[PDB]
Amino acid sequence: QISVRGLAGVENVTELKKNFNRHLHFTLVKDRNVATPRDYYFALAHTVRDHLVGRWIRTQQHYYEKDPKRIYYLSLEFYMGRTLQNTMVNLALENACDEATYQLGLDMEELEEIEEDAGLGNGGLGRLAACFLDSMATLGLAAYGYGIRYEFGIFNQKICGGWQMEEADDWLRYGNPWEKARPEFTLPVHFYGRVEHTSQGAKWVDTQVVLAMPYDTPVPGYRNNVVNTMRLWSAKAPNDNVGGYIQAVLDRNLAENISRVLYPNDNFFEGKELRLKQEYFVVAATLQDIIRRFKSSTNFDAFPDKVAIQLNDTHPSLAIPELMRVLVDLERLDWDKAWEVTVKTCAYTNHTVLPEALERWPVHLLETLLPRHLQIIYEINQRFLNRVAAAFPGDVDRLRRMSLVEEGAVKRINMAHLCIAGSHAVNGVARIHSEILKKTIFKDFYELEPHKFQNKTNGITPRRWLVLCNPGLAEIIAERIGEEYISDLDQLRKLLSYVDDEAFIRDVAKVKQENKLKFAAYLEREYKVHINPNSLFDVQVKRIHEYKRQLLNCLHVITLYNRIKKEPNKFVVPRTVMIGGKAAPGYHMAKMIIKLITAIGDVVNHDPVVGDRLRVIFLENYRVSLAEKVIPAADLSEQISTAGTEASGTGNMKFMLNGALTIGTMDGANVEMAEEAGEENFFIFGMRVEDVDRLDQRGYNAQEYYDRIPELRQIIEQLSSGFFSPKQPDLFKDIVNMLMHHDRFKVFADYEEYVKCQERVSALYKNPREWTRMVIRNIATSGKFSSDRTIAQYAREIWGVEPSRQRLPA
Amino acid sequence: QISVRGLAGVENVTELKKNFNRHLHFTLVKDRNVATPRDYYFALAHTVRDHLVGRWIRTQQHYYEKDPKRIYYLSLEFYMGRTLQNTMVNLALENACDEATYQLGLDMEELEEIEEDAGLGNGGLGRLAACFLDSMATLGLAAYGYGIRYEFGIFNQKICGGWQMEEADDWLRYGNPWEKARPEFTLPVHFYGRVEHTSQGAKWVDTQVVLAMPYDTPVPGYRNNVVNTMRLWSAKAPNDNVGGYIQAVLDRNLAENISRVLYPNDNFFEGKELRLKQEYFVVAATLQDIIRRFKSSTNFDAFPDKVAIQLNDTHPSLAIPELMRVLVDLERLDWDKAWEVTVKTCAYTNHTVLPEALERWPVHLLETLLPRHLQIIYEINQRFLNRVAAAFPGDVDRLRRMSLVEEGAVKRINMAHLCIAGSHAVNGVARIHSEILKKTIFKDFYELEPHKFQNKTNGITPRRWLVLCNPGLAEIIAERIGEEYISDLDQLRKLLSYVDDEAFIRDVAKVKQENKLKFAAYLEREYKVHINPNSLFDVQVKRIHEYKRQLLNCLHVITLYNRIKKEPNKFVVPRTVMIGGKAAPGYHMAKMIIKLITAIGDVVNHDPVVGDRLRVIFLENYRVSLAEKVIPAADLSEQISTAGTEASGTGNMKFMLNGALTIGTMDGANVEMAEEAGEENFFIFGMRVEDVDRLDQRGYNAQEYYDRIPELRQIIEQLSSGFFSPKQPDLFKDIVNMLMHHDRFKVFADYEEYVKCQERVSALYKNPREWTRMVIRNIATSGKFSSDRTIAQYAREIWGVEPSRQRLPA
Ligand SMILES: O=C(NC(=O)c1ccc(C(F)(F)F)cc1)N[C@@H]1O[C@H](CO)[C@@H](O)[C@H](O)[C@H]1O
Ligand SMILES: O=C(NC(=O)c1ccc(C(F)(F)F)cc1)N[C@@H]1O[C@H](CO)[C@@H](O)[C@H](O)[C@H]1O
Ligand SMILES: *Cc1c(COP(=O)(O)O)cnc(C)c1O
Ligand SMILES: *Cc1c(COP(=O)(O)O)cnc(C)c1O
Repeated sequence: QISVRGLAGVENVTELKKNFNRHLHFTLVKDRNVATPRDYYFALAHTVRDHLVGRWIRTQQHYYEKDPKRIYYLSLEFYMGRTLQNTMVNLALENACDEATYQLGLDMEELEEIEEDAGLGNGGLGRLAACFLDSMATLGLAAYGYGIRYEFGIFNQKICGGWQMEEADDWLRYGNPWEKARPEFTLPVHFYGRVEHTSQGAKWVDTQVVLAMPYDTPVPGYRNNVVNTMRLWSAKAPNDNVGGYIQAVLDRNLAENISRVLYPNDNFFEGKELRLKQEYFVVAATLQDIIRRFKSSTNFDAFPDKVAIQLNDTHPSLAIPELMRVLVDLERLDWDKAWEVTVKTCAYTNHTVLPEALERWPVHLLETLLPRHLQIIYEINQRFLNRVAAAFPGDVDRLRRMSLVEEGAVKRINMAHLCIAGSHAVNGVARIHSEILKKTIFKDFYELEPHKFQNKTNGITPRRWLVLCNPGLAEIIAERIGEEYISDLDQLRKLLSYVDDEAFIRDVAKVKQENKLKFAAYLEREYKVHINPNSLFDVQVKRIHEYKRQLLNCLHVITLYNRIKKEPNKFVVPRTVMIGGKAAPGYHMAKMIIKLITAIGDVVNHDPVVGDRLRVIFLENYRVSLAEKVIPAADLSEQISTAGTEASGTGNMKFMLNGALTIGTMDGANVEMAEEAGEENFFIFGMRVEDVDRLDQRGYNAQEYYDRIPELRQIIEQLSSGFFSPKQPDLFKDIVNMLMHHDRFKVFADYEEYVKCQERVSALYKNPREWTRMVIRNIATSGKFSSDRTIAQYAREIWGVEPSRQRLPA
Repeated sequence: QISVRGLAGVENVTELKKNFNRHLHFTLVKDRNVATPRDYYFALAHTVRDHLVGRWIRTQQHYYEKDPKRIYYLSLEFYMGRTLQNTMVNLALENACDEATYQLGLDMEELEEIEEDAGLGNGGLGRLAACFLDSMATLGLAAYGYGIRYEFGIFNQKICGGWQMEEADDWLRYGNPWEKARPEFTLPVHFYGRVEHTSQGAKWVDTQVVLAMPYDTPVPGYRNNVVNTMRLWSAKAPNDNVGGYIQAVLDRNLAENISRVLYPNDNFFEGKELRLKQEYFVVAATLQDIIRRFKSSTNFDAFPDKVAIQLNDTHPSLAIPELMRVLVDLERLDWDKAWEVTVKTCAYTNHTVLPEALERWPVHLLETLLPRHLQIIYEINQRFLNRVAAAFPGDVDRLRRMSLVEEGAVKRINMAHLCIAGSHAVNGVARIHSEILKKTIFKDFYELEPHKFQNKTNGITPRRWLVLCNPGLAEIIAERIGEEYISDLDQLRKLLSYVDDEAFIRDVAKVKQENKLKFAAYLEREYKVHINPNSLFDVQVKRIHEYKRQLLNCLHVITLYNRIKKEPNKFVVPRTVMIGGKAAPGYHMAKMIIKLITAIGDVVNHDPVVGDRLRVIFLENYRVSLAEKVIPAADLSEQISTAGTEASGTGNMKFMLNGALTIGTMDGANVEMAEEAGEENFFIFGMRVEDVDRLDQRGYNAQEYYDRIPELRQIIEQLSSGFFSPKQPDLFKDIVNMLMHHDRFKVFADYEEYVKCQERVSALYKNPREWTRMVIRNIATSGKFSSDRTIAQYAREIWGVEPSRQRLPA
């Protein structure tokens, strides 16, 4: 049908059909008479998987022969989504599979909807790991993703009576055709025990053993025949009265609970023992793999020349003392040499400045679980503080501020301080964020070691986030400038010479309309909700947090409703306001915000005077596969976090690539997005970082805003009095109290400018031609935000390896 | 190489090799450079599995079209062993696969040793189910085996310091290529709750739900293109604060524990709740399948014409009140009609008369777990006792004896009484056993309903237990009489005309020698123990129980040793005494017996005066795959249970088919074996059932035997004084105490006749030609003990269906 989806050659189509029928028969053990759509999905999945295998085997044998420097990306989260379409796109098989399935009387799009998301992440940090894997394979790097194979990923979100309900994400129920179990490569991981000192040094003894069993998933590069590996570890118990015998077998569950479930708290660090076991589990098994592969190339001097370890946040920070443990205790290297190797091997990426989200492990947990690692950490700390003392003599408060050990009621280890000390590079994820790190929370460390601190602005993969989810747009771009932009997104700048092209303007607006019609039909078929496709699609999708200010969006929505009720016969630009995202199970305020959104919808969606001029919809179960649908349909992207709080954002970049305009604060990557497109082509409002700081010095008083803004007062009175909850009048008292007395994120302070800026958005939407010309200006300058650019920067500036677009032989 | 293993045609060999290489590449994702023997096993397994699929699909569609009466064999145990060689044998593929693997430079026998046993049973009852599945497929019956997919089967037995140690049988670790998960056919099972009475009848409400997920395994008939199904259920939890959320996900283990592990107690019934859940779980899911399949053929009058349910012991006895529950509560049939259907549908097989092994469930367990089923049982009991009262008016003690409810400290339900009441047929498993049922424990029931009581003498499959494990013997038989005996074992009688054939005599003895050499080499390679292959192989293999009298064997062994020590320079027939078997984890006395056997070995095997004239070996980890090795190597089969205690035995039949002579009591199937071969061709000794009864009336006094038999006194003194345990002199005090004061099985009473009979064995072994002629007389008359005969009897006399040797098209 469309050119970017590849060739549908006579021979390839014939061969795909027969392999499909073979898998249906031999693999699934079904006949065409009883086969269901799920059976057909699996036969297709297995057929496509076959095409990966040859390339997967030859890629890995190529690395064994050439022995390049290996990149190990360690993360507790890989938010992968679906694999089938991504694999087809990267193998240039999409049109051929489309034709093959059509000739067998099937709709491939229907089959695609059957695949479960691999929801092994919470949000931006987890999705970043996934985009990074895609770009690393596309750039020909010898890269491995290492993590945990959770049996249960992020919970499925149901909305009952306006409230979030959580249910288990049993994503492995029907099996995973993409993974290959490697039980032969199982490795032991040690817990608890005690430290024994001998003539020869320290020994970690009397431990409990848990086995780590690897599962390998292929990661295909974009049309370069490169297939890398994501290796995820699964926890297994070792094999060593009737009631007693039975109970001993049932108690094996205790060991295997390690890999059972992803922790869904992305707002607040919790010092839970099971989470600590998960973190050590991934780290210990991974490092054994790394060392084995290194030894099969004695001389650890060359270790940093052959190995790079990237820590995705502090979650795998135990890699630092674990590498020291192995090098000192097992390989018998002297402390100083082991330390030199460790520092040159590891690099650390920070994703937030919010103190409640930073890992600080109680010393007593580490003492019990990992007694040797605690000894190593104390020793790291002493040697590090000796360096600080020598550089800043007499500065006693610097010593207590920079310590890896935090004093107080409970002693804690600061994992961020450990990461900076043990890494040769530390990066933030957007320019403004990396600057904030140097000026505020890591200032002392930057003064000691300025060379360590870098920026690496985040990116997204244009394969999943354009070609896959928005083929219509990918195709009209390809018509003008060809197909090379898919792996070189900077080429999109060539679209600027089409900003006054009447044909192109019409086509861009046509693609958006088609996307909006398709998504409008999705909402009716799967959720039974009616929307006007001619309205402006106003979309905020992301995890529910106070800092992301879904509440500010809520206040605007209520303002629009109140204005309509006041002047019903006045014209307003029609809007569909869509808000979606999951709240962490323990986050009471985030759960209240979801209830508020649905409550507003209940009032607004059923007011006859409003009509089809305003609709408020909460998008249920937001996840990667839902993002692929809603983002191409969006007109307006809401990126409205308090300045200084969102490290980067990546959702912002997805919307920019797909033809939405952005309303946002000067926060995270928004700053660089506005810089690339031009401030005149963005809807920027609100306090800058400097304004927030000024307000903090003075003291933020929300009452001031309530007193001086009549429209804001009305909303607060409506919330308090029970306008949005007639049967439970005080339902939203917690929200009002927080806004009025304890708002860390200054919602009221940005309200006026936000509302005014929203009026400017509506004004431009009234002029379709100029809206679309601004859109073209955005798409055309979104090239910087490809993860290929991001990964090339990591490779050159951190890992010390050169990227390559050279094809491997088929 | 040999004819019974099929053709190795040019085209078939070529096709097997390429499919092997395809699976290695696409299925296992390996290259020839890193592949291990395990990889090669899996590629072969997958290649052979492909040949089953077409036949499996066409067999099951054939049943849907023709709609024959369906046989459902319900068992908590299926002791399957290995599947690869069995499948090759039944598909006539063994020589072709042998050639194909040889040409790829591999040894197929080495690959076969890699497969794990499916050890989903304890012993004879579990192995009977497996043999039965094989015969049902071979006889073309529309049969289904239904059970539980245990994650952990019977424990692996290790011997440490002479003591049994148990370790988890993690048989699924590397995956099971034979099974196909059917997550789409998952069914709900209900537990706990309460009973509500409505105008419309009873309702079972407020239940906890556990999901039953089926796994299907193919069961191929012998060269008839029939492939039946064994369906095993796996337990799954349904999908519906951070600490709380995490804990709720981890608590899913509670539901899934149902299918975690096989209960290894085969000696003593234990009323454990988890075992009860297992029993209901298999029954409830199976009956839903049965009914669905029946409805997809409204009129339950025809139910017994289309369905037979066979209960393997009382373990699935809950099928009776569950069928009533469904028919009365859900389908709204009147009680009397539902009862008529149930009785005509179900049949019950008993496997023991020992009262401690009979299931008697505490009423309070059933009340909590299955409140509706208890109501139904009480109602069954009342109506049944009304019938007894009418038939035997005024006989009040008969009423209390026949009741399904047993009175006492704790009220219990007698599951055997439930089974007899709700079944149209009840059978024992050997003629003497079925007679004992009618005369003793079920006498009252036989007086009420004589027509219900039958015999069905057990059998073994000649495929696994001759062709597979003893190809050498199968081939020399085939040379004389052809290949038809494999599915018509009665044809072995034709071998009687070769009893004076000098060529045949030499060949039979040659096959045995080769088997003994092969097994002697197995013991050195895998266990590092030295044996003389010229010695008489004296073998007792079976689960360790007091009734099976491994202790009597022990007393003989010690007698031989003492006699040698007394007259060292006298000639004795050299013997290797092999004893093997697992003890139930809580069975202290059985564990002591294992320790005794190893302790005797420690003394006997290291006595210089003994030399190679006597060796005592405990065979570790006895299981189906070990039976396939040791049985073909045996000269003497020990079947020495106290008369009236072993219901049938099946190991006895395996030894007879494979060229061992039998020393045994007139117990179980031994009686019929002796009848078939002629008593002159068996070594029969000891008390008959009548003699045991006489002794019980008088009172068994072990001291009498101790006083009057000097050789027995010496052994008891040796045991007591610490001859076999110098560092722990009183180690065996429990054994001595039991033998002297509390021996239920009268070990001393059979000692003299046993020892004398053993001398007669040794005398005949001195004459190789006459030994072999007696062996030929045994093999030639073992035809009755084929499970094809057994299953044809069930089919004709219980299930009401005709067997068929007609081939299905390929
Ligand atoms: O997603 C994020 N964190 C988590 O999910 C998370 C997980 C665990 C915790 C814990 F420690 F357990 F409490 C805290 C936060 N972070 C996001 O990373 C993105 C990629 O750089 C970036 O664009 C976003 O600005 C950033 O907020
Ligand atoms: O193997 C047997 N039982 C068990 O394994 C068993 C299982 C559970 C229990 C329980 F209830 F849990 F305690 C008791 C016994 N039985 C055997 O069946 C054979 C086949 O008919 C027969 O040849 C043997 O004579 C017979 O002993
Ligand atoms: C991109 C993405 C995110 C991250 O969005 P932000 O707006 O940067 O928080 C979270 N969840 C999913 C499913 C995503 O695709
Ligand atoms: C045949 C068999 C049994 C049954 O043997 P009996 O002597 O009848 O108790 C037990 N275990 C295995 C592995 C068998 O093959």
